[PDB]
Amino acid sequence: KQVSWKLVTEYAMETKCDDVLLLLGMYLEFQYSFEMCLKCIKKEQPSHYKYHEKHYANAAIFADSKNQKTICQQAVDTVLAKKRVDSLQLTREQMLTNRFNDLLDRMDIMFGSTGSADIEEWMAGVAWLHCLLPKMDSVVYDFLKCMVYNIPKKRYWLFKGPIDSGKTTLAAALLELCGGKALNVNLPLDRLNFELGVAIDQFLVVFEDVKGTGGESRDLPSGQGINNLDNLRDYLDGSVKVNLEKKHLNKRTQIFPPGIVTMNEYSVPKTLQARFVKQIDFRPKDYLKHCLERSEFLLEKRIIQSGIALLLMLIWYRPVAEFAQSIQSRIVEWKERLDKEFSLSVYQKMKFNVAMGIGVLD
Amino acid sequence: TKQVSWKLVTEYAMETKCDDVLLLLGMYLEFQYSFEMCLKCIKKEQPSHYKYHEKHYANAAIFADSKNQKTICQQAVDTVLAKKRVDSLQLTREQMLTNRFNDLLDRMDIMFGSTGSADIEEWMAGVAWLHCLLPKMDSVVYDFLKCMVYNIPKKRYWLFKGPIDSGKTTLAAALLELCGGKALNVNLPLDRLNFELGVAIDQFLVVFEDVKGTGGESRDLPSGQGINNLDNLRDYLDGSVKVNLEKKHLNKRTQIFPPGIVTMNEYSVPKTLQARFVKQIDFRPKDYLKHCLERSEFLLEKRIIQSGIALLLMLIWYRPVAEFAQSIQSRIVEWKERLDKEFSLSVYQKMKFNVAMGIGVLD
Amino acid sequence: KQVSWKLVTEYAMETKCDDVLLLLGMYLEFQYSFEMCLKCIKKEQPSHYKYHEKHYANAAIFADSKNQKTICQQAVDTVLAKKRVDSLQLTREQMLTNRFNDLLDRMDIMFGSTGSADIEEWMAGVAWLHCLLPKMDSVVYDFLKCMVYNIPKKRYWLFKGPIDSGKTTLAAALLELCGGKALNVNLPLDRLNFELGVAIDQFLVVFEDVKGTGGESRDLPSGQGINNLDNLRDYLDGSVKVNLEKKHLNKRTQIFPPGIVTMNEYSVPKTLQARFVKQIDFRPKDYLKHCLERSEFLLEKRIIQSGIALLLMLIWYRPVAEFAQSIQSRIVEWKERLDKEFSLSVYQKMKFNVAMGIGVLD
Amino acid sequence: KQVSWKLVTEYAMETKCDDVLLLLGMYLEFQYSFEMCLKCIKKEQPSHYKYHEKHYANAAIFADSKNQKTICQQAVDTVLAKKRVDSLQLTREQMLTNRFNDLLDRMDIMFGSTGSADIEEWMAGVAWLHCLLPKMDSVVYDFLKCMVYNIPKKRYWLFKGPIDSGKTTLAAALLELCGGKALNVNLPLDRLNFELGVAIDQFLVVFEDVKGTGGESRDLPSGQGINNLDNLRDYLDGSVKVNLEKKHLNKRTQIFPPGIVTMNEYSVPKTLQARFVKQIDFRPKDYLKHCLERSEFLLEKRIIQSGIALLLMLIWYRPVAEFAQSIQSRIVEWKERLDKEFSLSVYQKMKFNVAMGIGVLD
Amino acid sequence: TKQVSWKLVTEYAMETKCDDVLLLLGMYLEFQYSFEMCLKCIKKEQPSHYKYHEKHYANAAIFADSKNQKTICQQAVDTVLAKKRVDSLQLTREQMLTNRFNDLLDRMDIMFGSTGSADIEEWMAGVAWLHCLLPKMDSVVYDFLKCMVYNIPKKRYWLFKGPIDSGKTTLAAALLELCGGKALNVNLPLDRLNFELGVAIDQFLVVFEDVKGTGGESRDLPSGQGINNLDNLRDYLDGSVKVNLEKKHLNKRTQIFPPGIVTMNEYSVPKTLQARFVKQIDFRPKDYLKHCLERSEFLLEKRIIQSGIALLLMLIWYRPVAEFAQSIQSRIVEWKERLDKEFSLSVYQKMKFNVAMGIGVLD
Ligand SMILES: Nc1ncnc2c1ncn2[C@@H]1O[C@H](COP(=O)(O)OP(=O)(O)O)[C@@H](O)[C@H]1O
Ligand SMILES: Nc1ncnc2c1ncn2[C@@H]1O[C@H](COP(=O)(O)OP(=O)(O)O)[C@@H](O)[C@H]1O
Ligand SMILES: Nc1ncnc2c1ncn2[C@@H]1O[C@H](COP(=O)(O)OP(=O)(O)O)[C@@H](O)[C@H]1O
Ligand SMILES: Nc1ncnc2c1ncn2[C@@H]1O[C@H](COP(=O)(O)OP(=O)(O)O)[C@@H](O)[C@H]1O
Ligand SMILES: Nc1ncnc2c1ncn2[C@@H]1O[C@H](COP(=O)(O)OP(=O)(O)O)[C@@H](O)[C@H]1O
Ligand SMILES: [Mg+2]
Ligand SMILES: [Mg+2]
Ligand SMILES: [Mg+2]
Ligand SMILES: [Mg+2]
Ligand SMILES: [Mg+2]
Ligand SMILES: [Zn+2]
Ligand SMILES: [Zn+2]
Ligand SMILES: [Zn+2]
Ligand SMILES: [Zn+2]
Ligand SMILES: [Zn+2]
Repeated sequence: KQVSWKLVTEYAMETKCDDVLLLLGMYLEFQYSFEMCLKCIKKEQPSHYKYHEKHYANAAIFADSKNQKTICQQAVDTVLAKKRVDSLQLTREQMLTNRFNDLLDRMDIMFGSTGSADIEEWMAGVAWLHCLLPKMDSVVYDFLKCMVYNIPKKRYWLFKGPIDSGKTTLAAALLELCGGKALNVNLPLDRLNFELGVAIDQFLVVFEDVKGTGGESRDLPSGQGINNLDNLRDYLDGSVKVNLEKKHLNKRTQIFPPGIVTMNEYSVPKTLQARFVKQIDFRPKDYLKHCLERSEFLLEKRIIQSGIALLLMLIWYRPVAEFAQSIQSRIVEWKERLDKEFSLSVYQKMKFNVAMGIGVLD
Repeated sequence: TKQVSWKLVTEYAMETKCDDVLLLLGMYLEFQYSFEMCLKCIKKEQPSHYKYHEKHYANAAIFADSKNQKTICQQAVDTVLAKKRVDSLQLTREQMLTNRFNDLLDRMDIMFGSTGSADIEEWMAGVAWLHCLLPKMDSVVYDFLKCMVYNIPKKRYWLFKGPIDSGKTTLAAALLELCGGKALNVNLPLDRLNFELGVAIDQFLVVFEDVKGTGGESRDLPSGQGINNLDNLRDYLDGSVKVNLEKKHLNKRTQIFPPGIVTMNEYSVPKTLQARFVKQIDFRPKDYLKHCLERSEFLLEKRIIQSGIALLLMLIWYRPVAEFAQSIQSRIVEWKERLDKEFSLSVYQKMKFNVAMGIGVLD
Repeated sequence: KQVSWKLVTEYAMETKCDDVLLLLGMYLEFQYSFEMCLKCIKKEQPSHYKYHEKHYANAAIFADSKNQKTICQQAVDTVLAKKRVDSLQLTREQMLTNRFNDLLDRMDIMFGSTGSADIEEWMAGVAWLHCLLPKMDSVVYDFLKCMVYNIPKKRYWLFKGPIDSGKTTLAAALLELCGGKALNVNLPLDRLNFELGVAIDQFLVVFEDVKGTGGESRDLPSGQGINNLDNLRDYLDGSVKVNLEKKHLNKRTQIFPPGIVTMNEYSVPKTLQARFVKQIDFRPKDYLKHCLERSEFLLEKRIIQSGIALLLMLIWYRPVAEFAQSIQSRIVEWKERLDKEFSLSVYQKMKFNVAMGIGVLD
Repeated sequence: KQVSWKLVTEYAMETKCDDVLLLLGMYLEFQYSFEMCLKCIKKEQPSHYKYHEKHYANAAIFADSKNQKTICQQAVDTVLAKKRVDSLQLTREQMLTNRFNDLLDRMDIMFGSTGSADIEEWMAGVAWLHCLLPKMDSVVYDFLKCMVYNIPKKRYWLFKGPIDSGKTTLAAALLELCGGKALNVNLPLDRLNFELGVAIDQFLVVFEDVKGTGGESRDLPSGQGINNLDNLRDYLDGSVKVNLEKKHLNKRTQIFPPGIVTMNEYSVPKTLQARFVKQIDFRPKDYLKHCLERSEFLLEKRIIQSGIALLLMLIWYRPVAEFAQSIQSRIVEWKERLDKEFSLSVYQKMKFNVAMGIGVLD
Repeated sequence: TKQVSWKLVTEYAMETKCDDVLLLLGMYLEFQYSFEMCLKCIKKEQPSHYKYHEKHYANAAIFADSKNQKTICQQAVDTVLAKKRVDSLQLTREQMLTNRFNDLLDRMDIMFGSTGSADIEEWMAGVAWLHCLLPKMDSVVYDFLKCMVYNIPKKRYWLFKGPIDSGKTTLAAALLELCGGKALNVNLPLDRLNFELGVAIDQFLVVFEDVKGTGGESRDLPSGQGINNLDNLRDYLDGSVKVNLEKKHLNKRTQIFPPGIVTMNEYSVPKTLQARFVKQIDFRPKDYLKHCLERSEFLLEKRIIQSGIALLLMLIWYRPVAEFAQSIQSRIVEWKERLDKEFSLSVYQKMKFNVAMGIGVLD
């Protein structure tokens, strides 16, 4: 007779949907018969086939409702409220553990019968990424600890090196593995605020491609990013809280999230250099390039820049004791799933091919 | 019974001082589920949750089906904001600070309780480190509090000065948490300062963080307008007459600027600005302080040395019960006794000794 | 079971509340039982104790309402509406008289059995202020008459003198005595017009610390204030209405308010100097300083900066016939209370201690 | 039982009230007993005493209404709608005739038993203004015709002369006699739009005190007004319609209203000079100044800058045949009222005193 | 019957093409009063009033007491705007122009009727003056209309060029009223042009008024970016591909830029811009035109020579009924007959003679 707003809210929650139009579009697909639904039989989208049958009755009524968007907004607000709560109550590690569980759910599907991803091509991604930097898995592990501990004046890493050396690649994968936002600090000192406002409630922040002015005789463009960065000392330090706002849509005082800054070997003042407790230098590697040429899927399926590849790397290299206790049982299941499909020699072989500059799957 | 009680939601909001509509909505929705089979209540994770779930369960169940959830929460939050407005205008500075203290104490009863996740020993170690940061640290804090409460004209600002990494921000941040207030950056262009100053509206105290100035910049010290800007805010700092504070294209309020702190490196302070401070505290780097921390990482990892709770523990351990407000003097006795049952003067003195040696407080 | 919106509006009008959140927070206090109300019995706030009993019934219901904020907004709108009508229909003298009755109501409490003010400390304030300038009570009275008559070209007084000579102290007291706003015109000629918008519907305005140029030699910061004032002739003179804009919207076309300009001794053009009907020179006095050092309470309690100190001075010095007929009986009452508290000799002694720089109450 | 929104609308209309808070404030004064209403007996405000009795019943109910502001907004919109209609349907002369009738209503009261204005002091204003410019009444008459005809490229007059020569005075009086808005064109080329938007629906526009840059060695300040004016050629010409908007609150395409530009003898390019079909040069006159010194009421009561003084001047000098036929009967009544109180010699005497530099009423 | 009919208000709005909510509200409120004792209806002042008062009286009386007046009018106006949107997308350019013409004709039936206040003789005098402004003026207008209607790529823009006061704006303004459209000023900074161009959205035609350019400025001709800006708008002027038009921080619509006119003084036109025009008409000052007007002030006072109605009268007097759209060819016959009954070829030729002599058209 009348639509259950609660049920729409429950769907948005289980789906973690915070987009009102997307929620509206998805729920409306449930108004059709679940009996011969091709979308459900073909198991195309989990966000659809796992919920159609259950929501069919409510959706049928929803389809006739005259307050559809209003119902969806309240659902989306409930999702936003839960993020609000988590942001204020969960420890930093729990936030991370939650993200890991969300990625593993995504992994269960892509590497499952729902069919889509070839777990072999992803481990090849792990091999390639493990040749981009020395002791790459330790680098990731240490980065995660630095992000969780969130120590004043010891929360930012600097990714520095020539173009095409892997800075954006690794930073993008870390951003997806942890959650967070990329920010452009090169903007003028009169809009750099609406930008910093995106950090609100964010676990981490990446200051992508910060352009300087020192040594611009090396084909290096001109930007204010560096100066506009050496003036955000209180933001980077994370000692005192800062006031952040994104338009009238949201405002909040808090310690600015920790993160990374990436730049193409410019000139870094000591006043800004002091803000970074670690600087990783990336270097172009002939073999990494040649490998990719013969391992096109890595780029075509955008595997090396994905957070799932980094999580897979942690599952393979890191001891179970290093993960949060609550998620350990699950990490064990994947370590076994990975050991079930890849012999050490088989994975080592992939690393070999990468170093040799040939196809990872050769 | 078939309709949500807005008044009950307002009561929860009021009890937890919730002035965030999204936070209220999310908190209340967690009460919709049975209280008998609640993981959150059995684990005693959040007081704001487990102390209220059972009582609000029936109402939350109804709230869960309501189609006006946001509107209900908005009125509840507006009530909390209205109360804050009344209190800011009618409570005495001393009462504001006292209520502030009762709240910190509640958080302490939990974090150091059976359901707590904090280790009282590591926090007392923070008090030890902090008591080595400055001479007679507990008097510095005590005197600062009286200064902020009395808010006497011309006697409202303290200058925190010294080299980088000497403790200026660590102490100011802990004081900001102990009394409440906002941190401001006045190292901006004159035609943008107005909005930063608006951040001080209704604040108990304000900290002008890392103010920089043109001069003596030979010490690798950057140039900044911070000093000049402050030197032009006499009426704000003195607090004799009210000033117009703006925020959101409108002077949201004309008031006595709050009292506070100014943290600053080793720049040259003009005479007309130096006159604005009733006290200047000098901070100095100390080998044992750095080395001690390296062996007591928990102090920084858990943000203990910059916590208002470390300072409150310090006052409870060092100051006479009589120096606290009458209303709370009882809780202070409660904490002084539990502090003595868990820490003999022997263990504390060694902690201070280890810090002085740069060993690692706890060992 | 129905809330009376009218009763909430009546409460707002009686306490002249035009702050929606304050009104809401105050009315909500009335929902609790009053018989044993300690706020009421210890008479802590007149805004509370004079109304709780009377509004308790309506408030109990109000507490059950789902439109609390909306009820309060209509109430606040009525208060704003009355001010609008009054600004357009009251005579300037009636406006001042209303202001005086409000200060007196506040004085009845302060110096009453439940007040927290010590009338002796406030009278000591009148003594200190009467030594700040020659014929002080005449200065204040002539100023009030100037502000009330609001005659074109004869509406602005210039307060000029060194730093710390009492310019702001007196300007602040007069602002409180008559009501109005202080304005900063040292801003760029750009964002200057939004500043003038602050003067909308104000009884008077004070251009605080107007800076110029050239005086930098005698150690005086530079600013545009002087220059800007020189270009605001039509605003200052008050012969023609001017267009004022506040909140990004032309709120009103009116005769700019009359007022004061305080300055730290810069050079003033003959054209600007012509905008002032009177100039008062403030001068530092060591005994005024020494007195304060031994009469701390005058600053700690902010007495010398208060509009109340000035009203008390007018009560003590001015003949009854100089006040508006309607408040005269109320003025006569305060004169009697003052004569009761202080003999001419007791007051003369205060003025003697000030002149001697020793402590007004010695 | 329930409030009549229609009746509130009728009041706002008869009162020409387009201010919601003012409307709210005024209507709420009608909720009180009309029997012993002091405001009505004292005949203080026409907007009140002429309507209290009639609205008493509706206002009493209004006082209890829960939608007060909403009711007032609809009333104000009705007033705005009527202006909208008139603006689009009335001829230019009818617009003027309507304004004249509104001023005469104002005059009937001020010069009537409601008591307030001394018609003798106002005619003295007519005398003074008639000595400010040669053939002043013809100047006004010709200006009105130019504003009504509104001929392309022949719609703007230039008021030019030294400071204190009468430019703002006459322009202010003409602005009130016709209706219209004063605009500041000195603003930067990035806000000069929100300003021009105030002209929408306006009968006339005055570009008050336009500052140039030519000859700034004569103590003449610096401004962009002149250039920002020589770029509004299409606005001044009024040949093609222009797009005007005042924030999101209103927008409209139309021919920019005709008007006046006033400036203190700067340098006027021929590219801008061509826009003015007439330029009136104002000159300081010793006797005008001395007269005012001995005729303080003229300035104190702001009579010489009022549109009512100019209307009185037209009633005295202009033949009835020159006014719109519909208003002629009324102009005759005032010509007789004026001839009833002032002999030609009596008025001539006033003009004499002005020329002699003595009190107009001597 | 006790409730307002929104549909009836929408119908009135639709009948009068009222897309202004305030204008609709005010117009409708005038119908609330009795139609039997209506001064406005008895004086036949406004067709939009007297043609509808009686019919809407009953509904307006109810509307007058409604508490949702603005909401009702808004839906009625939204309907008129929706119709305009449909027509802009589905009517042919020829139909748009025809509807435009029927509207001008209605205004003409009234202004020159018994209830009218206009004098047909003075307006015909305007046609006479205008026919002396340019050679074969009626063909210039006729050809321009076909060009605007066909809207053929590369053949959409006419250049109006000549000294100041030669008739460029007078003609363009009359053409703007005859076909509808907006006037634009492109003499702005490149970083502000985008918004001006947005004014052209949905317009039938556009006139780039008084475009100025750097060069030959010796002729006392100011410098301007108008020329350079146009020279950089090839794709807009050509009308082969759609362009993105922005208005209100969003490309409200991607469309073929409208065709139109460019008025311009005697500046130097680059080759790449000159190529953008299919026709250039030269305007020249004429003594008799100026002197004629001085003796026929009514032409300027009533704005007759710059009126679309003067041009419509010109087409009706000079062009063969066959050159008009079929749908209206009947009304054109209606006007050609009344024009011949009021004006013999003798009176008209003298008018043109007087203009040529600079006497004063009508005498
Ligand atoms: N270390 C490397 N050596 C050779 N090629 C690389 C290396 N890192 C990345 N690439 C290739 O070059 C591209 C550069 O990617 P990116 O990480 O965005 O570079 P940058 O360091 O400029 O951010 C990648 O998409 C990848 O295909
Ligand atoms: N007196 C000190 N001597 C040595 N190290 C210190 C001292 N005070 C603080 N530190 C360490 O250096 C960091 C500097 O902290 P902070 O108080 O913010 O410095 P600053 O004085 O520049 O504001 C702290 O996080 C702490 O780990
Ligand atoms: N004439 C004076 N002589 C000595 N001290 C004064 C005098 N006037 C005020 N003071 C003291 O100095 C402070 C200066 O106040 P203020 O009126 O703001 O000075 P300014 O003239 O700069 O506006 C006062 O609070 C008071 O303590
Ligand atoms: N022609 C004049 N001769 C002498 N004094 C005048 C004259 N015109 C105006 N005044 C006086 O000087 C003031 C100047 O007024 P105003 O019209 O604003 O001058 P401006 O020409 O600068 O706009 C008036 O208020 C009036 O008292
Ligand atoms: N060809 C002409 N010769 C003489 N005067 C003219 C001519 N055309 C128009 N005029 C007069 O000069 C004014 C100039 O009008 P307009 O068409 O806007 O000029 P422009 O060619 O500069 O755009 C007209 O209002 C009219 O009274
Ligand atoms: Mg990159
Ligand atoms: Mg610091
Ligand atoms: Mg001062
Ligand atoms: Mg002037
Ligand atoms: Mg032109
Ligand atoms: Zn399905
Ligand atoms: Zn629970
Ligand atoms: Zn009470
Ligand atoms: Zn009355
Ligand atoms: Zn009618």
